[PDB]
Amino acid sequence: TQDYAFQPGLTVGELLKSSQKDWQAAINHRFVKELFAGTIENKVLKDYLIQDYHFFDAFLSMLGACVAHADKLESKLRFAKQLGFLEADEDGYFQKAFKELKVAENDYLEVTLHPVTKAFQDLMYSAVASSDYAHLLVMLVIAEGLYLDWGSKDLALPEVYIHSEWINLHRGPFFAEWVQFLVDELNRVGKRLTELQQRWNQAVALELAFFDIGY
Amino acid sequence: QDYAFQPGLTVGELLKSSQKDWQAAINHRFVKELFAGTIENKVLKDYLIQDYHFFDAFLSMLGACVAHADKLESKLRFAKQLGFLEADEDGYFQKAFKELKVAENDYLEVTLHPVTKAFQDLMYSAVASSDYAHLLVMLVIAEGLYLDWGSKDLALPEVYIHSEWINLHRGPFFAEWVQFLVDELNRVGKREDLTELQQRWNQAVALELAFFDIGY
Ligand SMILES: [Mg+2]
Repeated sequence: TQDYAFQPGLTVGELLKSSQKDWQAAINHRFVKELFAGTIENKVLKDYLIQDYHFFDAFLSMLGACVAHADKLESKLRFAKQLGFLEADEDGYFQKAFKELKVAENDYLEVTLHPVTKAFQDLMYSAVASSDYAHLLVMLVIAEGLYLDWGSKDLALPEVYIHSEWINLHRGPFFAEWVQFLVDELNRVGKRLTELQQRWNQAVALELAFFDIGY
Repeated sequence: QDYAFQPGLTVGELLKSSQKDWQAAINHRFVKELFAGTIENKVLKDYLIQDYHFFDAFLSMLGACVAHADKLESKLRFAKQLGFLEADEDGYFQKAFKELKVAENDYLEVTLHPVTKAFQDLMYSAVASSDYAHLLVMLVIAEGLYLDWGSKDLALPEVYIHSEWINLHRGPFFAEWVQFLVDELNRVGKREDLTELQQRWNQAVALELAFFDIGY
């Protein structure tokens, strides 16, 4: 009975039941509230974005592994489209945000990885190493679906670019239809759930933990 | 031998042993007839149907490079090319199949030519290796050999289905992409398994040559 910004369907609907407390805590996190308000401190957003750019590095790799291992050309093409979008608009945002926050290249590329970032990369790269489209989709449905869920909150957008654009990259019809594609794909291939569910639960917990990094 | 790209050290070495096949491929009847606008619809159709299955595995290799490259800047460049391919190259295939009256089932659900199958096996073994250098061998050949014929000093043909296949493998954007792939193979290749990279390299050039015979 929990409503989400996407339509979970069968397998994703099942997977979601065990992660509800963490999922709701993540989308209602102080980070999200302060980002929408425009009140989030620069030092908090900066620390989050530096770590998130390392998440982004592994996230790109998971998308690439889906192009590599998906079973349908139509699906490979959709991942390819998303990769093009991410290189233009999302990497463009990171570059602009780092410039605004006065972070030199070496200080966003050559970083101490927070333990949560390290845990996430390990889990993301084990999905890559599995060469298993369903394991990759678990990670991606969570990363993108949970971000759509907070991104689509009914709160007025903040004024400053570094705030509004991070919301906008995770909101609106294009991103919503992308998330529904990922969900549809996990439902298609998932109807296989113990190891998928254990991965799912851990990844939702890490999404929640990630929002505390900057605080 | 001159090439449309700058081979550098490792790629320059790898090219030595595939020269006969490389030169035969870039001067193949297919290329000649495509530039001249004389290629028969049947020939181009049969090539494109098989090449769309090459394209399927080709996308997968680019994806595997996003997965396994050692630098974020490189991952991003592969991501940018994947976006280009989904828009402009898949767009061309769809338009070409419409023009050539090939229904979706008749380009998706078809008999793979023995050369197409051999190429897919070699491409998927590069994916399975998770080894950026092996993937780059395949891509430097696929893209660099196509730049080499695409950049011939000839005016483009009149008809869209001819000109656009050349266009997709010609010009500064594609040339810079090829040079990026060559630069990356030189960077990561400079390897205790040069023999194995060479074996893969020679076989892929041979299959590029054989692929042009499919439509004939
Ligand atoms: Mg607001």
